[PDB]
Amino acid sequence: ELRVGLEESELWLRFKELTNEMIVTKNGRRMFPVLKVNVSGLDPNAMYSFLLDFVAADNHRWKYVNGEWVPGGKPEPQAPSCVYIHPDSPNFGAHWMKAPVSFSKVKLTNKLNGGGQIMLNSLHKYEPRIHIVRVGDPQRMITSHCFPETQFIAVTAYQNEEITALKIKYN
Ligand SMILES: Nc1cccc(OCc2ccccc2)c1
Repeated sequence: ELRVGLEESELWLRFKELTNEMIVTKNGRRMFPVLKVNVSGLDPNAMYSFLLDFVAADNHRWKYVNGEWVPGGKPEPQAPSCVYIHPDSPNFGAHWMKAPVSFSKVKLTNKLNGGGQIMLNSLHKYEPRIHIVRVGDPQRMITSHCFPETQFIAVTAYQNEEITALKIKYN
């Protein structure tokens, strides 16, 4: 069976218990923690690309009020479709399965300023999603995988000082 497992799930859960936050900037900011997954059950002989996108979690935005995240208003129109292609793509099943797949270079932004960045709306919640795309396939068969442990709110600045401290502790 195809199995995609989240790496460092206990680390993600430490951030999720606080409500995770990722900084967005004009020029784009890398994530901490980094999304990394282990993969088994691909065809080692076949070629695949790995894609990452971010799914909006809510029909509303969020606000940090008195140390609590609470619903913060109606949402902005959805961010444009942004897909990140894992730079090892395309590659053999054997390549993807031999070591965890790390999305360490993806950049989150709040301005369409190019550079293969992901545009996100500030104070909106997102959930990372990985797609495995088989190459040379007439059926164009693509598997998707959500990681609920990795949900976060996009912010221009950290709201929760416990998140600021965690980011420094573990990074
Ligand atoms: N791509 C793939 C390869 C081998 C087994 C496989 O499991 C069948 C399946 C699992 C989960 C959702 C839908 C279908 C999927």
